[PDB]
Amino acid sequence: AGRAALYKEVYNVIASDGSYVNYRHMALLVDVMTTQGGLTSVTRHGFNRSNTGALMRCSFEETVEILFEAGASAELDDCRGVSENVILGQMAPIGTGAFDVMIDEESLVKYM
Amino acid sequence: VGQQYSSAPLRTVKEVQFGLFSPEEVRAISVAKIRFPETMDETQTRAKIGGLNDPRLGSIDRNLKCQTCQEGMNECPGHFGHIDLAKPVFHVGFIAKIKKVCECVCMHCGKLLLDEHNELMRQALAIKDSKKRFAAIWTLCKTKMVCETDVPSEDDPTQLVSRGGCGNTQPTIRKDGLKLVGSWKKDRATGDADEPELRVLSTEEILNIFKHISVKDFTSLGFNEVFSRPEWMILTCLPVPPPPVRPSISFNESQRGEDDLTFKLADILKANISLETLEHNGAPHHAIEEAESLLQFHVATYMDNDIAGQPQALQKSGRPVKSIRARLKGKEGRIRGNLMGKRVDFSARTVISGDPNLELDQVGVPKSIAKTLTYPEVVTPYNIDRLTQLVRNGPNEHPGAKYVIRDSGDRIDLRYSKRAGDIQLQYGWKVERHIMDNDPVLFNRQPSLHKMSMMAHRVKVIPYSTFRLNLSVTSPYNADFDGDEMNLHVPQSEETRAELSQLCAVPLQIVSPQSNKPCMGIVQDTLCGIRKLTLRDTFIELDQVLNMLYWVPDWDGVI
Amino acid sequence: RLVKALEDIMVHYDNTTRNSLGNVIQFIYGEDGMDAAHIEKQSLDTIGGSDAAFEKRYRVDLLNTDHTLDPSLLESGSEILGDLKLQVLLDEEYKQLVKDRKFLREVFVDGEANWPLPVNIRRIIQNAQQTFHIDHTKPSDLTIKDIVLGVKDLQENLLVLRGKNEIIQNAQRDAVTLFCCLLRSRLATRRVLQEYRLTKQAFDWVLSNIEAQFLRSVVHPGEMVGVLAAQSIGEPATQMTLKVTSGVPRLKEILNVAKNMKTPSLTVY
Amino acid sequence: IFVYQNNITPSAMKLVPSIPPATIETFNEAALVVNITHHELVPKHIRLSSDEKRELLKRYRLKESQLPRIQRADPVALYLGLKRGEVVKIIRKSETSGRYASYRICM
Amino acid sequence: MFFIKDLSLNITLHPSFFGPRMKQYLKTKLLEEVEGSCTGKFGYILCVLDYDNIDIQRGRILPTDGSAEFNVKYRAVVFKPFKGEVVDGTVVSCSQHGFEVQVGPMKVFVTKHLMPQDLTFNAGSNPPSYQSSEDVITIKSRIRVKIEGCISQVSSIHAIGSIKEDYLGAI
Amino acid sequence: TLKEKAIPKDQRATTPYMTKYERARILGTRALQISMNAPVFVDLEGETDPLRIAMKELAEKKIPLVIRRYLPDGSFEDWSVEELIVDL
Amino acid sequence: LRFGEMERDCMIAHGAASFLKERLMEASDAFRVHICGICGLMTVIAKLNHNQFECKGCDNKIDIYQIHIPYAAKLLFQELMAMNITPRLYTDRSRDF
Amino acid sequence: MNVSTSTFQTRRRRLKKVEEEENAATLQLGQEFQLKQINHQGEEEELIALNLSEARLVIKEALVERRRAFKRSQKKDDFMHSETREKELESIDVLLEQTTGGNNKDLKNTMQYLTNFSRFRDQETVGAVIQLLKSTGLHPFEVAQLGSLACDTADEAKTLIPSLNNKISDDELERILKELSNLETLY
DNA sequence: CTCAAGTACTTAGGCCGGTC
DNA sequence: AGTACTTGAGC
RNA sequence: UUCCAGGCCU
Ligand SMILES: [Mg+2]
Ligand SMILES: [Zn+2]
Ligand SMILES: [Zn+2]
Ligand SMILES: [Zn+2]
Repeated sequence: AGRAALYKEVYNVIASDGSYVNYRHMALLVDVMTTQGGLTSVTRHGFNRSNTGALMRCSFEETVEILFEAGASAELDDCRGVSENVILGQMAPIGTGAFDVMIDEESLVKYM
Repeated sequence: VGQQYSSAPLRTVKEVQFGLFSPEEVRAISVAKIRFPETMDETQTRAKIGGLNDPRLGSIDRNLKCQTCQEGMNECPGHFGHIDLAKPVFHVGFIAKIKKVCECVCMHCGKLLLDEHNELMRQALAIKDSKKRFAAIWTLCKTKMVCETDVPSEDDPTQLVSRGGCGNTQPTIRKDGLKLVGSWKKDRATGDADEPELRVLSTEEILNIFKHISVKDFTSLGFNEVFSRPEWMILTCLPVPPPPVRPSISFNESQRGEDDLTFKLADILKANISLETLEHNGAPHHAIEEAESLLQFHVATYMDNDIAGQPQALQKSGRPVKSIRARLKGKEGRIRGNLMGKRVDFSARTVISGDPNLELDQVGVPKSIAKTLTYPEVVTPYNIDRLTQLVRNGPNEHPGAKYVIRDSGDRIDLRYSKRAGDIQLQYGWKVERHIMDNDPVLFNRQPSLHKMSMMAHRVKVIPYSTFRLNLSVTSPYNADFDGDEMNLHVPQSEETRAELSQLCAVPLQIVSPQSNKPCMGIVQDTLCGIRKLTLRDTFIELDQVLNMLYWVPDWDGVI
Repeated sequence: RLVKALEDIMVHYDNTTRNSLGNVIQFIYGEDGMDAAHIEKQSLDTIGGSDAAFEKRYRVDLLNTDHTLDPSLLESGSEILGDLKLQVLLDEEYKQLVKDRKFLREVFVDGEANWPLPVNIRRIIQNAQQTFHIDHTKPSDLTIKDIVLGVKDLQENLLVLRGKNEIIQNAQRDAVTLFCCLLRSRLATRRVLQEYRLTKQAFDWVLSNIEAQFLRSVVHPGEMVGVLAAQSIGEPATQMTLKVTSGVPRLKEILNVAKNMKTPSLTVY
Repeated sequence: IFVYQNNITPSAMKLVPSIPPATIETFNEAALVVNITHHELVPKHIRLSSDEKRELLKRYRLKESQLPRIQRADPVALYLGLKRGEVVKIIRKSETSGRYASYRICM
Repeated sequence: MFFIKDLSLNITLHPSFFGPRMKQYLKTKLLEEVEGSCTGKFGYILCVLDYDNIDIQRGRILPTDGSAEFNVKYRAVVFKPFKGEVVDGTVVSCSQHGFEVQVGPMKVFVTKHLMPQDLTFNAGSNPPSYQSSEDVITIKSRIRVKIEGCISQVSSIHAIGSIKEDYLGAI
Repeated sequence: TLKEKAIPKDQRATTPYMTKYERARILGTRALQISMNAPVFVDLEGETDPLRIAMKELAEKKIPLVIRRYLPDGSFEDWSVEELIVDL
Repeated sequence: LRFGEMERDCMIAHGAASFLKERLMEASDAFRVHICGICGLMTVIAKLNHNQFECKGCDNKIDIYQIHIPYAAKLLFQELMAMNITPRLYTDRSRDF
Repeated sequence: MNVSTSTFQTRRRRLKKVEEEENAATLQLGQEFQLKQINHQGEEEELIALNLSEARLVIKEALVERRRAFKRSQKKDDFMHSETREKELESIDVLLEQTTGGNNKDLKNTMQYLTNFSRFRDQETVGAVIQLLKSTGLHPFEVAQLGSLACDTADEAKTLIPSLNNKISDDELERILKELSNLETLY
C-alpha cells in the first residue's frame, strides 16, 4: 500500500506539469525503492549501499571511502554491473551485450 | 593497444577481489629498496639515484631502460617499490575501524568480549553479512569492558563456566588526532586507581593486540584470513607508487617537474629516517614519539589530506598538496571523470544551424571536419579500387584519406610519406579515409538526458562551418540556433557503426517510450505554414502545383 | 541520482527485470512485458455506457425474433435462428464480455476507459475495411462459430512469457488479461458483423495481424529499462517550469524518503 | 494470539519464545479497530506452502535473496501471521496487465 | 613413466579462415602449437592422439575484432621425468665432468661425482670415454640411470642422475 | 559450481524471434567478419559493402552464427540465426 | 571532446553495447597490462621479447594473462594500491550465482 | 593471444601459491599426475602409465591412423609392417615425415628411443604383459617401470622401483618378473 | 537507558585570463 | 548550505 | 601541465 502511495505521489509530481510518463517507468523506480523491504531512498544513504559490487557504488558519492571498506571487508565484484565494465573497459552485459555469438562449424559447411 | 604483441593469453576481468596488502607482499612485489628521499640526480649528474624515483621502478626520459623490462615509457606500467617504515602507522582510512575493532576485542589476549556464551551475541554472530554483522557485533560488546573468564553456562545460571582468561578491564577508547586513547578504572575511593587512568595507544601496542586476535574471530567480525586481516589495517611497510602515478612533469632539460605526490613521499621518507636515527642512536626516548607522530602524519595525509584535525599539510606556497583520495574523489575523480566519462578521439563540435532541405536523419557536416575525422577501413577486393583512389587521392582533396596502415603495425602518413603517390594497397591493410556522404555518426546535444539526445544520422558532407541538421529532430536534442553547438562522434568499427545504424538511427528514436508517443514532428515554418496551406479558403492554380508536385521526391509523377 | 540508481536494470531473457544481483525488480517488465514504444490510447468500450446500451451492442440471442442477427448481416442468419447449440457459444461470449465489464469497473474504479494498450485495434480494422473494400450492404459469411471460436484462439497466441509450466503459464494469463478484454470488446460477435460487416477473410486477416502485431509489441530482452525509466522521468523534470508542496522540490522530497514532508495533508473520505 | 488493551510487561513479553514450537503473537486493541487489509490500497497477499515456494524458485531460477522482500513487522505481515522465510503472493490490479502477480519473502 | 593426459587449448582463429576447412585448419593449428611442445606442468608433449575425434566445440566470436576463440579439447602422449625415476638410455655427449645420457626426448646428465670412482675417465679417448675394471662407456654404450633431479627449462626439461647405486650403470 | 552447462535446445524457453540487439549485433559481427575478408555465403549481386552482405546473408539465414542467450543465473539457451525469426 | 557520464548513460539506454566500449577504449584510454594469475595485481614483469614473465614475489613466470582495460583504471589501481588497497583481477570466477 | 595448454582439473588457486609438493619416485608425482585425475569426459579415471613399447604402439598407432584422415581429405598405401627392429627405425622414420610436424625433433627422437629400448614389439604380447601387471593394485607408475625396465631379482626390482618394497612380496614379484623375461618378445 | 548536539557529504555539466 | 545518519550526555 | 578567477550555453 506504500508502493501504491509512493507511485501515487510521484505521478502527481509529473502530472502537475501535465507532462505524461508511461506507468512502467515510474513504477520501476517506485518498485526499486520498495522491493528491498521498506522505503529505500534514492541517495548516497539509500540505494548506493546495497550489496551491489563495490566498484559500481564507488562511482557515486562514497567513492574512495566505499573502496576502502571493500579492501577491509575483502569484497568481491561479479562485474555484472553496468559500471563495473565501463571502468574495466569491457563490453557490458547490456542489450547488444546480453549474449554471446558463436560460429557453428555445422552450419558453416551446409552453406557452400 | 599498448602495442607490441605478447604471447600472453588474454582475457577479461570477471571478478574483482578487494583486499589489503601484507607488509610482506608489499615487499615481495617491490623492486625498489627506496632509501633516499632525494629525487635522484646522481648528485647533480643527471640520471636517477638508486634511492627514490626509479631506483629500478619505471623510468623517465624516453629510455628502454627500466630494470630490463625495457619497453620505453608506453608499455612498461609502473613497478612498485617499498619503504620499510620506522614504526607502525595507522592507515588514515581504517582509523575508525581500527578503533571500532579495538572497542570490540580485549588487549593482552585478543579474544572477543562476547563468546557464543552470550546469546545476544549469537544473534549477531549469525547475521550473515560481513558488515551488518560487524555492525551488531560491535554495538554489542562495545560496552562490556572486561575480558571475562567466567559466565553463567548453558545450564543453571548458578553453575558458571570459563572460557578465555585475562579479565583486565578495558578502557573506553576515543578518537583524537591520528592516535587513540582510553581510560580504565578500578574502584573509586575504594582500593587504588579511582577516577580514570589515561593511557595512549601506541600503534605497536594495537597492531600486536590485533595480530593476536583469533583466526575465526577475524572473520567472526567482518574480515578475511587471506585478503584483509585486521592486523593489516596498520602499515608496517609502505608500497611506493612508481613514476607513472606521480609523473615528473619535466620542463625541457636540467629543469624541475616532480609530481605533488613524489614530494609527499620524499616528505614521508625524511620524516622516517629522522625517526629511525632518533632510536638507533641518542634516543631522548619520549622525545622521539614527538618526531614519530610526524611520520604518522605524512603517511596519513599522503593518502587523505582533507581531514578533521585541520592542518592541511600545505605544500609550502599554500597549496594543500593533493592527497591520493582526492584524486579519485567524485567528479573529476579518476572515477567519475575519467572512467565513467572520458575525453575522446574521433569527435567534433561546431555551431548548429537548422536546414529544411535535409532528410530528417541526415546531418550537414562541414568539409573542414569531413577531412579531419577518419574511419579505419580495411582494404578489401571490394573497395580496393575506391580505396586506392582516395589514398592516392590525398588527404587534402575532400573525398580522400590521410593514413594507410600495412599489416606490420606501422602507419604511413599520407600527408608526408615520400611514397604517398605510390602505395599499392593490400587486402588486409587499413586505410583511415575521410568521413563520407552517408557514414553513420552519433550526433548529440548535451545535456544528454534523453535516450534520443544522441541519435545516429547520415553524413552529408557540406560547405560552411556548421552542423546543419534537419528541423523536426530539433526538439529531441533540445536544440536551438541562437549560438548553440553540438558534439558528434564517429564510429570506428564495422560492428560499431552497425550498432548506431541499427539501433540509434533517428528514424528509430522517432516514437518514444517515455510517453508511448512520437518525440519529433513538424514545427514552426512548416507547421505555421502547413495550416495556411490547408484551409478550404486556400487554392493553388496549375504552374505552382506542378512545381509543388515535383518537389516531393517520390511523387508518382502523375498530376 | 535516478540513473545511477537504476543503471543495471534490464529485461532478461526470461522477461524478468533485474540488476547485477539477479535480484528481481519486476517479474514481467511494466507488468505486461510490452515495450512502451508500441502502445496507444485504446478505448475499452466494455466498461462505460449504460447497463442498457451494453445489451443493444453485445447481446446476440438466436432464440428470439428481436435479439437475433437479422440475416442481412450474416449469411447463415435465418438458418441459425433458434439453434440452441450456437446460443450456448453465443452465451458464453456474452457471459464473458460481462465478466469483463465487472472486471474493468474493478481495476478502473474510476470509470475511465482510455488507456495505453498494445496493438491498435481500431486502425487494424480500419484498414481491414478498405483493404477488402467491404460493402456494408451485402451480408457477411462467418459463423457464430467462425467469430467466437477464432477469437478464442487469437488469445491462445498472444504469448508474452513462454515457460512450459503452471507458475509461468499462469503468469502469462495475468500479464495479458487486460489486452484480451480490449480484444473481446472489439471482436464481439454482434460488433464484428453488424458494426463493420467483416467478411470471413477480412476477419481471418485482422486476427493474424493482431497476433504478430502483438508479438512485436512485446519487450526485447536487452532493453536497459533502468537507465531508461530514470531518464524518462528525470527528463520531464528539467522541463518543469515551476497550497501543497508541488513538483520539482516535492519530487526531491520524495526520492529522499522525506523524513517529514513540507505539506503533509491527509484527505479522508 | 493475544489482544492487549494498553500494553504488556516488558518482563512478560520476554517469554514468547518460551514454548517452541508453538509460538505466540502479540497484538494491540486500538490497533485491530479497523482492518488494514481492507484498505483501498493494500492488495491481497497469500502464504505459500514450502512446496508453493520451492516451486516458485525452481520456476524462476531464483535464490532466496533475489526475491523482493516484506518486513517481518510489515502490517500485513502480522495479519496473516508471516514468518521469516515464508513467501507471499501479492496479487493486485494493474493499469497495464489488469492483474499482476508479485512475490514477497519475509525478512 | 610416459603418460597420456587429457588437455585443452584455447586457439583464436581469424575470421579470414571462417571457411569450410575450419575444423581442418584448427586441428592443424592445435598440432602446430602442441606436438613437440614442453612445459614444467605437463613436460614433453609428444603426440596428440585420435586425430579424427578432436573436439572443437562452438568457438565464440571475440568482441572488437571478429576472431573466434575455440577451446580445443584434446588428449595426447607425454613424458615428464621425476626425481628417483629410473630410466635407461643411450649416451650422447661425454666430457671431463661426465657423460650426458639421452633417455627419450630428454637428456639426463651424470657427473663424475655421481658414478663409482673406480670408473676412471679416459682422456686420449677416440671417442671420449670412462673406464673401469670391466667397464667402458662412450658414444652409444647404453646406460641405466637414476634421475636424481629435474630442471624444467625453456622447452626442455633437463635433469641429472647417478649410476653409483646398485643394479645401476651399464646394461 | 554447475558444469551442467545449460538448457538443451529442447525445453528452450526464451523468445522464438530475434532481439533488436541480436540482429544488430549479428549483422555487425558478420559484417566485421566479411570486412575482415571472411567467406561470404550469398551471391553478392555487387554489394561491395559488408553490412550489406551481412544484411543479405541474414535474409537467406545463411549466417553461420549461433546466439548464446544467457539467463539471470548462468544457464543459457542456444539459438541459430536460422531458428530465430525476423519480424525485427 | 568529452563523452562524459551523461552521454554514457545515454548509450547504455540505447543498448549500444560495443559502441560505448569502443568510445571508452579505442577512442581514448585503451591500454594493456599483464596479470599474475594468482595475486590479481599488475606485478608482472612483462619482457615481451624474451617472453620472461616472472612477477616474482608471487613467483610465477608461467601462469599469466594479458588484459585490455583503460589506462585510467590501470592508474586507478596502482592509485588504490598506493593506499595499501589490493584490487585483484581475476580472468575467471568462482562465485557463480 | 596464444593460450598455454590448460589441464582438466581446476583447483581454485587463491593467493596462497605456497605449497607445490616435491616430485619423487616416492609416488609423489605432481598434482597433474594423481591417481585420481579427471577424464575430459568429466568422469574420473585412473592415471595412465605407459611403459616403453606399450607407448611406442600408442604413438605409431594414432600416428598412422592419422596418415589416413590425411588422405581421406587429399581426395575431397600404408597398412602396417612386421617387427624387424632396425628395419623399423626406417619404417617409422618415414611415417613421421608425413604425419609429423617435422621439426618435432622430440617425437622422432622419442620414437628411436622407444623403438630401440622397446620391450615387447608386438600388440598381443603387450596386452599380455598388461593383463599380468595391471592386476597388482600396483600404482600405474610402477606398472610402467616394471613393464619397461628389465629386471631379475626382487632386489633389482624393488630397488630401481623403490615405491614397491612393502607393496608386493619378493617371491610373488619375483614370479611376475620371470613371467616378463619370458614374454619378453625376442628380437 | 532514551534525548539533543556532534560529525560528515555532495552541491549538474559541456566549452572558452593571472601565475603554482 | 541542508540535511541526514551518529555520537555524546544527563539520568 | 598545475593552481585560483571570470565568462558563455534566449
Ligand atoms: Mg541557445
Ligand atoms: Zn618496466
Ligand atoms: Zn583479555
Ligand atoms: Zn604475482
